[PDB]
Amino acid sequence: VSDWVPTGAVTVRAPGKVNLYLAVGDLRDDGYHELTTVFHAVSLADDVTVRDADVLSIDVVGQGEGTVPTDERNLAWQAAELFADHVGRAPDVSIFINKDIPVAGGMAGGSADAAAVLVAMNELWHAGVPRRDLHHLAAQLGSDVPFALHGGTALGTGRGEQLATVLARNVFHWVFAFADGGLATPQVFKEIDRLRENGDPPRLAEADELLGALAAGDARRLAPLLGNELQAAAVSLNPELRRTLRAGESAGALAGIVSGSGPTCAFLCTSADDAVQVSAELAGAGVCRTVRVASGPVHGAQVI
Ligand SMILES: Nc1ncnc2c1ncn2[C@@H]1O[C@H](COP(=O)(O)OP(=O)(O)OP(=O)(O)O)[C@@H](O)[C@H]1O
Ligand SMILES: Nc1ccn([C@@H]2O[C@H](COP(=O)(O)O)[C@@H](O)[C@H]2O)c(=O)n1
Ligand SMILES: [Cl-]
Repeated sequence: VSDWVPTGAVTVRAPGKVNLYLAVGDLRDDGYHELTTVFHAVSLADDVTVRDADVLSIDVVGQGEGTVPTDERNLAWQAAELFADHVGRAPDVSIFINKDIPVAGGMAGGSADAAAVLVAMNELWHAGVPRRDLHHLAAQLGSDVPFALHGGTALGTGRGEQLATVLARNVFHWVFAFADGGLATPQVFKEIDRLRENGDPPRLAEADELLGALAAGDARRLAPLLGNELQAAAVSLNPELRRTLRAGESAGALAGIVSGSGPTCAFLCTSADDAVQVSAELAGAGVCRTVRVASGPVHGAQVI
């Protein structure tokens, strides 16, 4: 009820994600890695207000306010052009991004932004583009965009774009530790390739047991099953992340893991109150930039 919702605008919330499970396979023909991941959408979201305008524009507040490009480099720019081309219209809209999702943090914030734009423009124009086509467009924009449309909890395969919804039969309570800087996703995938050239480090087991924990609604069962094969790459590049993980664990978290390609650390807690406690101890531990509490699963990109 603090969202920017001027008359004639359409405002869409799209959530950040954490990978509860991320197995990384072979580098494909197309230059991407085959993935098996369980995506999970959390209450740390971006809020995107789109309006008809005389030209395409982007403005950003919140996370990355100084920082995030507002020209063609922005994934929301690309999304606006793509959606407009799909519907046979010029991308004549102003896009305002109120960001809580960290920049370059492994929570797919730009992908949330791009997904929101698709949904917002469809509604703003009453363009009638069905969910399956919005999904195809999202897939063109990037691997994490379709999940940002989809929300909830989901098994991503292929590059991450092919989604099968899974049951997460509870509210799960999270603490996120935002890092001092960011990591470039391509560098983290390159780094896992490099770590596998050097040795044969351990791979995750099948997702079966983790999926069963999720379907049971059981955070304590789930915690030790969480895992992310990019975590070794992210900690290779940012060694300090081990201190962050150790601190959140020692603060009371059931489990900590790097989210995605990092450097955000995610901490699964047993209750809301437990996360209150863990987040406080962690902010005073001197190990990360800033801390958040969040819950999941939440809905995918949705008109507010
Ligand atoms: N709307 C946006 N929000 C944040 N970063 C953006 C956006 N558009 C383009 N970027 C650029 O993309 C990179 C960061 O993207 P993002 O913040 O989505 O990383 P991420 O959240 O780690 O992505 P993923 O976890 O899906 O790989 C930076 O190079 C940044 O300049
Ligand atoms: N499945 C995936 C997803 C992303 N990536 C790496 O991350 C980069 C960004 O991918 P997206 O644009 O799909 O987010 C790719 O160019 C690639 O280097 C990958 O190598 N395998
Ligand atoms: Cl979908």
